[PDB]
Amino acid sequence: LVIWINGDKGYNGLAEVGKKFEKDTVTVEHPDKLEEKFPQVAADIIFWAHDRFGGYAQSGLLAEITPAAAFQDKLYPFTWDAVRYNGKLIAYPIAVEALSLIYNKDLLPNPPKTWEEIPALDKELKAKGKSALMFNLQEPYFTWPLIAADGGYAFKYAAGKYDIKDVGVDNAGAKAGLTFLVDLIKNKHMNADTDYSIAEAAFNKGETAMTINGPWAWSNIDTSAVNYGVTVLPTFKGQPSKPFVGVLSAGINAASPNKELAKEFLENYLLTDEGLEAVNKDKPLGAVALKSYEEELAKDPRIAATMENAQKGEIMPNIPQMSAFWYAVRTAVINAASGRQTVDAALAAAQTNAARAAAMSVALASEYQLVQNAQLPQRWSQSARKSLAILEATARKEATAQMEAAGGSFCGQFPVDPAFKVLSLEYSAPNPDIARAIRRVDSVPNPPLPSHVVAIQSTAVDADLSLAMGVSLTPGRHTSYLVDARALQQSNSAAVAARKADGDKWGPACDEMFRGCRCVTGQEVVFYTAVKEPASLFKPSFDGPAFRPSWGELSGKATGVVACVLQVPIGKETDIICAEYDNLVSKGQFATVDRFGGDHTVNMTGNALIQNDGKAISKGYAVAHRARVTSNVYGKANDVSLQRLAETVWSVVEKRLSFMPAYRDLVITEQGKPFMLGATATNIISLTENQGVMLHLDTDDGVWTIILWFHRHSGIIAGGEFVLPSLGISFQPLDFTIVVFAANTIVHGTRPLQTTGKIIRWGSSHFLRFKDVNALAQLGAAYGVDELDAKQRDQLEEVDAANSKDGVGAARRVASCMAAERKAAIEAQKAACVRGVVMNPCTGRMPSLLFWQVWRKP
DNA sequence: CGCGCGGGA
DNA sequence: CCCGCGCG
Ligand SMILES: O=C1O[C@H]([C@@H](O)CO)C(O)=C1O
Ligand SMILES: [Fe+2]
Repeated sequence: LVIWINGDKGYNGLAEVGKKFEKDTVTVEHPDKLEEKFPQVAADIIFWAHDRFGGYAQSGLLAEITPAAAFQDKLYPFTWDAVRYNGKLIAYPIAVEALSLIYNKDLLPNPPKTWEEIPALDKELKAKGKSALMFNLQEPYFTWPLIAADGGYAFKYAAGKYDIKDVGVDNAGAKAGLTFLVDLIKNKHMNADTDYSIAEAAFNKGETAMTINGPWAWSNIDTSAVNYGVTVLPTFKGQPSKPFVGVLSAGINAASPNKELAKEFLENYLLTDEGLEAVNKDKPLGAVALKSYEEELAKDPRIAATMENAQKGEIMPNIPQMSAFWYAVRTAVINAASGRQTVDAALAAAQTNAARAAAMSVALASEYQLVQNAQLPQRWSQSARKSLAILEATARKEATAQMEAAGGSFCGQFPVDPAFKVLSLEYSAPNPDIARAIRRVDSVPNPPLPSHVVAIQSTAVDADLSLAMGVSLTPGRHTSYLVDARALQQSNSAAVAARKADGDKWGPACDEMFRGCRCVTGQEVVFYTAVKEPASLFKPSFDGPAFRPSWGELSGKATGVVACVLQVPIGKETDIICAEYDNLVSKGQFATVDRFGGDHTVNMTGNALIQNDGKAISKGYAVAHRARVTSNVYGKANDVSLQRLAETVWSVVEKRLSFMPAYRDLVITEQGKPFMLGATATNIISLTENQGVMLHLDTDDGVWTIILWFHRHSGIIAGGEFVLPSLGISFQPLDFTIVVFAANTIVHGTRPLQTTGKIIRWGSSHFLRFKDVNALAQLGAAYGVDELDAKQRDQLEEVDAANSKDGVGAARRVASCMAAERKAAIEAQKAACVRGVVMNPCTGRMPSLLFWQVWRKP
């Protein structure tokens, strides 16, 4: 029973209830952004507003609650309606919150019962130098109660489901309400500038007679000198104003052992007057869903008003398409306050757009399911498998005779012997080409493979997986592995634990996992994970088409490619890649940053969009933007350089991994292609110089990431191993080692290194950072793709002029103003569902893996 | 090159 | 708050 709750609630009082529970037969925590973390991380009770829980129910991450009908009598009926998705109770209600009318008793002993009285009161109070009303007009959450009083709704509700095609923005009731709000602004009774902080400051300072706020504000008003009351929201045209109602709710996740135990704790250890009172003592709960305790609290007039307005209002829809509703209505109110549209114009356009975006979002969810379940172009067959197995077994004989003749196995000039683990190694730089791995210096006996990872012995199995997964490693000279998926997830967590435990660095616990990693230096390998058919981390569709594997242990499982290590023979391609890194470094095109605190120093290039730079309106880091304008030879030179670097590396990988192009084609949108680096799935490229990196999962990158290494100057490197602790392996990069791995789902790092001589190990990742490609596809939509270079040229000149006239603080004013315009442009395209990549709508990230292949052997 | 300013949130 | 940016 580990219960999550938001940090700003009463956790210590809940801990009291849980102590009183643990006795008769637990740990409450406050993780940052719980509402984003819980959606990704479920694969435990959770305390959060019901509106997210509807999305968790479409996501199946919440246990159906089965409360007794006598228990359901203990709480209010509308609270249970807030937690029932598709006719199934998704959680237990706790608290009820909604906006109320807050008023200063010394200016206003009798607050107005109707909105229509307010204009008359403002006249009088303006004569005294004060005002009738000040509330946040910037967010529709606050303005909607007035708008919807006379009719008008978000999405129509019937049969326990919201019709996303039936929006109520344009209804006559909504038109009258928005009209009354704008009339108040025109007569200077309110000013369309008024935000949360302004209105809060003006009320708590006695400068206005009323504001509109929820219970969170009560705590702040209590510190002021204001004698205030809290009452029902004014009626509009004799109608109750309808504030949205949020029910703080406790839910149980479908990935939980303790389900009937947790159900017992919630029913008769917290949802009691004793338990809710202990929490209310810690932090104020507001109104309560339990009828017994709500009658106690409502003795407080402020609490009675909160439940009053909550019952007079509408329960906030728990569907994700409410985001569309919110963006369209936010724009309608803003425009109709600033006279940028008529009330009737702004509500008509918001009705249209909100319904449009709700439609596209449901369409996008179904398109995403096809992405996740997509299959590689079928090249597997039993005949193909057999003929490929003959070719592989033959290449194994050819490779064995080549090893007898040469006296050992070799990667470039480096002696490969998997009996030894290479702890330090020497590189020679005989000439101006890349430094070459020549000698193993320090070693230990090579630790065995961990029990969850198996080397595939059969050439037939090697062929099965090669054809079905789109992997063709160097024939006769590779090792394929199979990793159980449950144990892979266990070990990923064990590795993150060790890193945390060490102080977010390489320390003893990370070193302990490393000591049991097996060396695959010099080797070319692929690790396939296998998912047993349920009868969590990864999401294979077991309804997909099934192949008959030759090995029975695959039957009833799905396979996917989590990691592959390549050894690139030095030649034309390594010359091209290394030359581009040298060109970009020499030309000052890398943006030096610190990563993971001060874990390491990385250099970045590629098609970033650093929104933090306000003048940034085109692809590239800020040096790139400048180079296109200031060059006196060719403005696109660095872009040609970046495209060739990404395409040469991509091509090298593609030859061995035929699924990579398939993945690129599957996840990059038409709108995203111009902002990828050439015809690859790479938009950002890193570069490290002799850096270790701590063990981590990359969360906001693509499905598969590429890392490559190369060397300059002679010397000796100790440490610097690349480690994949959940696959139970590590390796020293040699002449030109590349790893392609699923970084969303595979913990990885790089041990610290110590060097002798001038030797430099250059590490570089080629990855897909989806935020930059999405924002750039959005900028392209709003302004035109080919117009961004011209806009970026104008913004650089405008800022440089400002600096050279009025000082740097003028220049900063200009940059911040450009950021707001860029931001608004992006937000509009974002609201129209413009994306550069396809993303999981549930997780807000790219899928965990792709191209799952189901195997069955009847 | 250390450090303030800065954006999205 | 983080695989930026530009100023002293
Ligand atoms: O461990 C790592 O090494 C590379 C680094 O050399 C380039 O950034 C990187 O991406 C890490 O995840
Ligand atoms: Fe990484």
